[PDB]
Amino acid sequence: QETFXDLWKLLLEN
Amino acid sequence: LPGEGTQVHPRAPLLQILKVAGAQEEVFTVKEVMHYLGQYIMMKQLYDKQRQHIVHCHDDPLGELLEVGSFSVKNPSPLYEMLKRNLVIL
Repeated sequence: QETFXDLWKLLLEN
Repeated sequence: LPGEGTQVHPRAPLLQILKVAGAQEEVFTVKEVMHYLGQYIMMKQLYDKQRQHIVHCHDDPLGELLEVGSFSVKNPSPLYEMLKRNLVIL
């Protein structure tokens, strides 16, 4: 149920 | 791809996508490029509405740069490969 915005922020910061 | 801090200049097709997402600069860090790419995908609602780690970029200028019809945020290699083709390191 995770949103795109949360998923991309995880990618961005990783 | 360069690390944190290193400055890059996007080639015109990528710069245009970033400008759509609200970018006003011409020189970026890679993280800033990723910020505006996420903004673009979000604003244009290219993510799959039910499985939101999937991005459907076919029939969009972003897909012409990525060279794929869809990708997974959890399998970001097509994104990184696109950035290597479309960022000039300063």
